[PDB]
Amino acid sequence: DAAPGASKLRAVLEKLKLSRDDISTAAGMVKGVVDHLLLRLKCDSAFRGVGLLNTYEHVKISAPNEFDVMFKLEVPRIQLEEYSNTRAYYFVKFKRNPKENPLSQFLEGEILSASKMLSKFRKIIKEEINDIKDTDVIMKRKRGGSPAVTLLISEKISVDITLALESKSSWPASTQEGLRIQNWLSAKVRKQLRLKPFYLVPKHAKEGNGFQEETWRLSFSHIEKEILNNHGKSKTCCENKEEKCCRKDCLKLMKYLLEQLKERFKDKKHLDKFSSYHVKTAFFHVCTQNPQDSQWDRKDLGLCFDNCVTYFLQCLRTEKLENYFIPEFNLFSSNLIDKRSKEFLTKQIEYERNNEFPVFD
Amino acid sequence: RYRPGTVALREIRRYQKSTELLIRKLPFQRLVREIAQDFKTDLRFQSSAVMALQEACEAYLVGLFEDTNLCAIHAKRVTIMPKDIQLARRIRGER
Amino acid sequence: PHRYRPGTVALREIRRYQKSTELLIRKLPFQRLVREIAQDFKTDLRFQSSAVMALQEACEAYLVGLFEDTNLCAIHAKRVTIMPKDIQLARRIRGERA
Amino acid sequence: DNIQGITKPAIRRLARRGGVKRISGLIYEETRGVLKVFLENVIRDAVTYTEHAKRKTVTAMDVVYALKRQGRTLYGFGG
Amino acid sequence: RDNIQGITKPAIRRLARRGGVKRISGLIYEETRGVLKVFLENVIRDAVTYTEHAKRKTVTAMDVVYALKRQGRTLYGFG
Amino acid sequence: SRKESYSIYVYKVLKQVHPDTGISSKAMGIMNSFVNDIFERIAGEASRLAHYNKRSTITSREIQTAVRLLLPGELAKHAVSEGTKAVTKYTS
Amino acid sequence: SRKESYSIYVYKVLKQVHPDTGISSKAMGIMNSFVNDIFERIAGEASRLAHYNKRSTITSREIQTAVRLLLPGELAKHAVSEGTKAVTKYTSA
Amino acid sequence: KTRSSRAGLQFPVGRVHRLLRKGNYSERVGAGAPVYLAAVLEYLTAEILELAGNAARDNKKTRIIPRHLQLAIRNDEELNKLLGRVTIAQGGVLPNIQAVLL
Amino acid sequence: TRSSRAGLQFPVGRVHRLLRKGNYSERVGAGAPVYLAAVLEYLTAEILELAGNAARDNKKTRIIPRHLQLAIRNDEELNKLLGRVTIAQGGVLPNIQAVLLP
DNA sequence: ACAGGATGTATATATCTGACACGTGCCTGGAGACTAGGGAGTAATCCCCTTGGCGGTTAAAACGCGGGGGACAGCGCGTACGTGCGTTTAAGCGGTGCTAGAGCTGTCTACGACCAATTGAGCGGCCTCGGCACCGGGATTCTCCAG
DNA sequence: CTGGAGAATCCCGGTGCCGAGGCCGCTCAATTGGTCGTAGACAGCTCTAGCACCGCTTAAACGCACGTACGCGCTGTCCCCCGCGTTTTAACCGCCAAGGGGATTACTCCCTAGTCTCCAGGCACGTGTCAGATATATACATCCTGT
Repeated sequence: DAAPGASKLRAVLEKLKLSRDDISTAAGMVKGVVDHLLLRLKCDSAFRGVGLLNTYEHVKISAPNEFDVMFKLEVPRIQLEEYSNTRAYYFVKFKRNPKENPLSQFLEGEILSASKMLSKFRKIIKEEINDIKDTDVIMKRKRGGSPAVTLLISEKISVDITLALESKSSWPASTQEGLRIQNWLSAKVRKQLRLKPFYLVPKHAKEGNGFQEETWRLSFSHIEKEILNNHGKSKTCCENKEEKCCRKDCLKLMKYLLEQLKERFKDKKHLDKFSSYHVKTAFFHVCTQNPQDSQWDRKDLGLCFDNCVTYFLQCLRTEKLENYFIPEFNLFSSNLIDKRSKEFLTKQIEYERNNEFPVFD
Repeated sequence: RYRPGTVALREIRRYQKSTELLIRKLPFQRLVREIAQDFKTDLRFQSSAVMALQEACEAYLVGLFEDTNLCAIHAKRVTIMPKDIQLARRIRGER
Repeated sequence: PHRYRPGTVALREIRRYQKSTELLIRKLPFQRLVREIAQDFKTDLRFQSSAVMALQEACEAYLVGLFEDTNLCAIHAKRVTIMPKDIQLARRIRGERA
Repeated sequence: DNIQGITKPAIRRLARRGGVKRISGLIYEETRGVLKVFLENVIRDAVTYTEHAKRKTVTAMDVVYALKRQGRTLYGFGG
Repeated sequence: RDNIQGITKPAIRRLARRGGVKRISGLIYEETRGVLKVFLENVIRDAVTYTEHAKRKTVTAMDVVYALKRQGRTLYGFG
Repeated sequence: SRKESYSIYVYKVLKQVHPDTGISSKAMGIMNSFVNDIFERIAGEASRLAHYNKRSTITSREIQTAVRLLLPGELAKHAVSEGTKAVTKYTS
Repeated sequence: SRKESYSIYVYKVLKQVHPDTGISSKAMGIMNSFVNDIFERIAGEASRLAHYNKRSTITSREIQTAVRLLLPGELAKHAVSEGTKAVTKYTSA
Repeated sequence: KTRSSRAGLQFPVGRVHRLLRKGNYSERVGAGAPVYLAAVLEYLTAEILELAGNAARDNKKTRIIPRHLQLAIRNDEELNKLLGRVTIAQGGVLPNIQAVLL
Repeated sequence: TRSSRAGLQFPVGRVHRLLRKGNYSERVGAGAPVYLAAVLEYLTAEILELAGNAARDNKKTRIIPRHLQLAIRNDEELNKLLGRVTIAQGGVLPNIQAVLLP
C-alpha cells in the first residue's frame, strides 16, 4: 500500500486557503451585527452580564456561509444535578447567591429553564435585529430540537446563535479521568487548562421518550482552540520551520473531506446527522495515538491522514467515540444518531479510502 | 415671636430632662405588629414587650441622632442630613 | 525629570498595598513596643513569637479598618485629606471614647 | 401605611433629645427606614425565640434576649 | 520609652494606603501612634491577665487570641 | 499528646468541592479556628436557648433555632435545610 | 412560681448606703436585671477561664481574673479588694 | 448561721452558689468563688446605688427612679465603660448639648 | 460511623463529645450533633467553595489566607456572619472610593 | 486631543525548595450494645390578659405662610504635603549560645459532689402611710425690638 | 447697644392618692454533717525555644528641596426649615367583654447517661516532589508633557 500524495494534500490545503479567502466581508457583516446585538442585550437588565467568547469558530470550514456564533455569560456558582445517569446532561441549579443575579430571577423552581432562556433570547433577538438599519437581518426557523437560532444577515450569511453559560467553578466529577494530555503534553498543561472556566449549552435528552428536559451539556471549544494553538510535545510546533507538523493539516483534511462528503450526499437523508466536533475529538485521540512530531511530519501527511481515517472508521465500527473530557460519554450512540446513517457514512468512507481518493480534484 | 433656634434649644433642654416615651404608643405598636406579621402570622404581644421594644428603639434612635449630630458638626454644619445617617451607620458597621 | 502628579503615586500605592498581604509595620520596632507596654504591666514577660505576630495582625487590621472609617469621615467633610479630628470622630462614633 | 405612623414630630422629638439643633427634611424618611430595619432585626430574633418556645405570645423577655444577642442590652423587664 | 516612636511615618502611611486613604495630614501620625498605644494597652492588659491566671511567665498566642476574643476583635489564624 | 483539629475534615470537604485544589497550613489554621468559632457560637446560643426555656437537653431543634438566630438570612435558610436533610438521612 | 430576684438584697444594700432613701419598683427591676447581667458576665468569663486552663473548677482565682477582665481600672482594684476581704472573712469564720 | 453572715456580706452566697452550679458554668464550683462573686456583686450594686442616691439627693427626691440610675451610671466614666452597651428603660439620656450649637 | 450514617464529612462523634464536654447543657440530644456537624459542614463547604473560586481567579491551585479573605469579604452575607472577625494574613478587599480616582 | 517617551506591572521561562499530600503504625476515642431513670412530651385544665370595640376628650399632628439663617457654590490664596533625590539607620537574617520555663509525669490530699436531715430566710399575700403627682399663684430666668 | 416686656420656667404651698414599707404565715432552699472520688497542688525532669548577641547587609526610614493642589476663609445666593397659627386626626383613657393561650399539674415512656468492650479512624512521623517564589527578559498597560 501507499499513502495519498502529500503534494496533492498541500494542493488541497491551497484549495482550503481559497475556501477561506472570503472572510473580509462576512466578518465585517457579522462584526456589525455582533456589535449592535451585544450593545443592545446590555440594555436589558436581565442580561447585563452577557458577552462574546473570543474563540470565530469555523466548525464548518467547507462552507463558511453558515455561522455558529457562541456567546458567554458569567454566572454564579452552580449546584449541578446530573440527569438520568447520562453522565453529560446536567441540571443547572444556582447553588446560593445573595446578590440575586437576574438569571435566578428568570429561573423556574430550582432548575434553570433552558427553554425559557432560549425563548426570551429569541424574543430579544426578534425585537432587536429588525432595528438594524441597512443590514437586513431576519428571523429564520429551524426544527428537530437543536438549540440553533438562525439569523440571515442580508446575503447568505446564516448565523445560528447558541448562547453558552460560563461558570468559573470547578469541573464536574464526570470530567475527572478525561483531559488525558498528562503523558502527552504535561500534567501541568492539563492542570492549567483545568483552571479555566467550563461552559454550558442545552440539549434535551433525545433518547426515545425524553422530551424537552432542562438538561445542560458541557461545551469545550476554548480549550480545543488553545490545544490547537499549542499542540506539539515540542512547544514551538508549527512555530519555527523545523517542527512543521501535519496535525492542523490532517485535521483540516478530515473535516473538509467529511463535510464535502456530507455536501455531496445531502440528497440522501443520512449525512446531515454528523459534525466535525466528533472528528475533532477523534483527532485528539489520534494525537494520543500519534504523540511525536516525527510521527506527524510532512512525509507522514498521508500516513497521519490514513491513521485519522482508520480511527474514524474505528469509531464507526466499534461504536465508541468517547469525549476527550468525559470518558463516560460516547457521542456515537444509536439513538441520538441513526445506525443506518452510520452504515452509510462507513460505506462512503471505506469506498473513498481504497480507491486513491478521486475526490481530491 | 422667638428667634429661629431659641425654642429649638429649649426643646433640647426640655426633652433631655424628660424621660417618657417620645414615640406615640399605639402607632408604634401597630408598626411592631405589622413587622411581626411579616415574619410569623397571628402573633400576640405582651404590652410589656411592646413597651420594652419601644424603649430600646427610642434609645437606639437617640444614639443614632447623637452620632448624627457629631457627623453634622464635623462637616461644619448644624443640619443633619441623610448623608450623616448613612455615614454613622457605615462607621458603626450596621450595614 | 518625570515627576508624577501628586495623586498618582498615592493611587498606585493604594492598589499595591491593597493587593499585598504582608505586615506593613516593621516587626522588630513593633515587638519593642509590645515589650514596652507589657513591661509596664508585668515585669519580665517572655513572649511567644506567634503572639507578637497575632498582636501585629490585630493592630494592622484595626488600623486599616480605622483608616477606612477615617477616610469615610474625610470624604464626608468635602475633603480628601484625613485629619486627627476625623480619627477622633470615627473613634467617638464606634464607641471607644464617646 | 403604619411606618408613617412614626410621625414627623416624633422623629423631631427624638432628634431634640439626641441634641440635634436643625433637621433636614429628608431625615424623616431615612429615620423611618432605619427604624424599620432595626425593628426587623429585633423582631426577627424575638419571633425566632417565640417560635422556639412553641408559643404564640412574644414575651417581654424574648425581646430582652433578642436585644441581648444583638448587643443593645435592655434592663428592667426580666433577666 | 520611645518605642512608640518606632511606629514610623511611612509605616502609618502604608497603613493608610491599605486603608484607601489618599492624602495624610501631618498630625495624623502622632494621633495614630497614640491610638495604637491605646489599643495595645487594652489587648495586652487582657492578655497579661489571661497569662497571670495561668500562673505562667510567657504570653502565648492563644492568650492574645482570647484577649481579642473578649474585645470582640476576633482573630483567626493562630489557633 | 495530641491536638484535636478539624484539618482532615476541611481537607475532605475541599476535595469534595474543589477536587484538585490545595490549601495551605495557614489556611488550615484559619479553618480550624473558624470551625471552632462557629461551633462555639452555635453551641453557646443553643446552650443559652435551652437554658432560657429551662430545658436540660440541647436537641436538633435547639441547634436549628441557634442557627436561625445566629446566621444571616438566606445562608441561614440553606444551612437549616442542610441540617434537616442530614438528620432525616440519619433517621433512616 | 417563685420569681427569685435580688430585690430584698438590693434593698438591704440601699438601706446600708442611704438609710433614709427609698427605691422605686422599676428601679428595683433594673437593679435585678443589672445583678443578673453582671453575674452572667462574670460567670461566663470564669467558665471560659476554666475551659482555657482546662480546670473543671471555678475558684475564687477564676472570679478574680474574670473581674480583672470585665471591669475597668479602679472598679477592678476595689472589686478585687472587696472579694479578697470577703473570702478572708469567710475563711476566718 | 448563714454563709452571707459568715462572710460579712449582704448578697446571698447560697443563691450565688446555686446559680453557679445550675448555670452550666463549670463541672465543679469552688467554695470560695460564690463568696468572691457575691462580694463583687455587692460592691457593684453598692457603687451604683451610692451614685444613684447622690443623684436622688441632688434632685431633692427621696426615692431612686430609673432616671437616677441613668444619671448615676452615665456620669461616672468607669461605670459608663462597664455599661456602654446597656440601654436602661425609663432612663433618658444625660443633658448633653453641643457648645457649638449654643 | 455516625458521620457515614448521616452522610456527612464532619465527625458527628467529635461534635457530640464537644457538646458534652463543654458544659453547654446537662443532656445532649442525639440529633443535635448530627445537625450541628451538618451546619459546620455547610459553612465550611460554602467558604471553601468561594475560596477555591477565588483561587481559580488568580490561577493559584493552593489556597492561601488571602483567598479566604476575598471569599468572606465578597459574600456580603458571610461578611455579615464574620463582621467581627479578623482573618490573619488577609489584607482587605481592593476597595477605593470613587471620589479619589481621577 | 492625540501622539510619544518613558515607567510600571503583568506574562512567560528555567531553577529551585521547602511545604502540601500521601503512606505506615499505632492507640485511644468513637461505636455497639444494655440498662436505669428522668426529662420531656402530651392531656387536660384554671384564669390571666390580650384583643377588640367603643365613647369621649383633647393634646397633638398636619398644613400653611412668612422669612431668615444656613447650605452650597465659587474665588482665592497661602501653606502643607506629596514626590523625588540623596543620605544615614537599623531591620533583617543567619547563626550560635544559655538557660528559663512550658509541658509532662507521677504522687498524694484537701475539696466539692452527693445525700440526708433540719430549719430558717425568703417569698406571697396583706394592709398602710409619706413621697410623688398635680394645680393654681408667687417669684424668678431669660430672650428680644429700640430713643 | 444698653434698657424694659413678656413668655417661659423653678419653687410655694395645699390636696390626695396610690405604690414602697412593713408585718404575717408558709416552705422550699440553704446550712450542717458525714463519705467519697478525684481534680488539682506540688515536685521533678525533660527539652523546646525564647532571649540575648554578633555582623553583614540592603531595603528602607529620614531628611530636605519644591511645586502644586487641596484646605479653609470668605462672600453672596437662595431656598429650605423653623416657628406660630389654625385646622383636622386620632391617641389616649376608661370601660367591658370573650377567649386564646400561658401556666401548671399529672401521667408516662422513650432517650440519653453511663459502663463496657472492641475496633478503626485519626494523628505523628516519615518522604517525594510539586506549586510557588525566585530571577529575567519581554510585552501590555498607564500616565505626563509637548505639538
